[PDB]
Amino acid sequence: NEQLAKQKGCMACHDLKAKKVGPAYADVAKKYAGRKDAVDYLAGKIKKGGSGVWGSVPMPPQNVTDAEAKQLAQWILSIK
Amino acid sequence: NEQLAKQKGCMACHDLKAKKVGPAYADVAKKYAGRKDAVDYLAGKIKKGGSGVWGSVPMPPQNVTDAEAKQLAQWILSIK
Ligand code: HEC
Ligand code: HEC
Repeated sequence: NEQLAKQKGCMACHDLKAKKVGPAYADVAKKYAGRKDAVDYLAGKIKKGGSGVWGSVPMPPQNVTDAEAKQLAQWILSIK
Repeated sequence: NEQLAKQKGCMACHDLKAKKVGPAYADVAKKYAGRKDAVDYLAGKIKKGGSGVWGSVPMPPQNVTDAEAKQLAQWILSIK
């Protein structure tokens, strides 16, 4: 039960629900940092959408310019 | 950049950081609901700890009785 889980400290490491459908950017950065074409790969996913890397729910194509997608990929790849 | 990501709606589906190291319980429930020995499997992971199912960071053995671990597994498996 929930307050049992709270009392035993479990919620220090677990949440009840993933609020968001997409991966946190820091996890995207971890998965791709140190890989050579990740800015092209990420920019393309942001602009055109994709599914199946993290789960079944897809990301729709996003209304960004090629420049904006590239900058967002670069930003995400800099996450510390 | 961050306010670019905010402005383009991205943060409706993504967070900057996964605050917590462990999977959200609703994702644990999804992964195991409809499987026959999941209460024994989960109770055992809660009590004894484990790693590698969701990632590298391990869950330490947790200070619960066998009864408490079973009840927590059952609770988690009921999550809607
Ligand atoms: C970190 C210091 C933890 C605390 C305290 C608790 N949990 Fe945990 N849990 C943690 C991690 C890093 C993981 C993933 C382990 C892995 O294999 O990658 C888990 C996992 C679970 C699970 C799923 C186990 C599985 O094999 O899928 C459950 C059901 C679970 N955790 C429950 C749970 C409970 C009830 C806790 C308090 C008694 C609890 N955890 C504490 C990290 C940590
Ligand atoms: C839901 C309605 C989304 C919004 C709006 C945006 N994102 Fe998204 N994103 C979403 C999902 C469900 C996923 C996982 C897709 C999968 O393959 O399982 C993603 C993924 C990303 C990624 C990683 C792509 C990869 O192949 O690993 C990035 C870099 C990303 N998303 C960024 C991003 C940006 C910058 C957004 C606003 C312009 C954005 N997403 C919106 C869901 C949704």
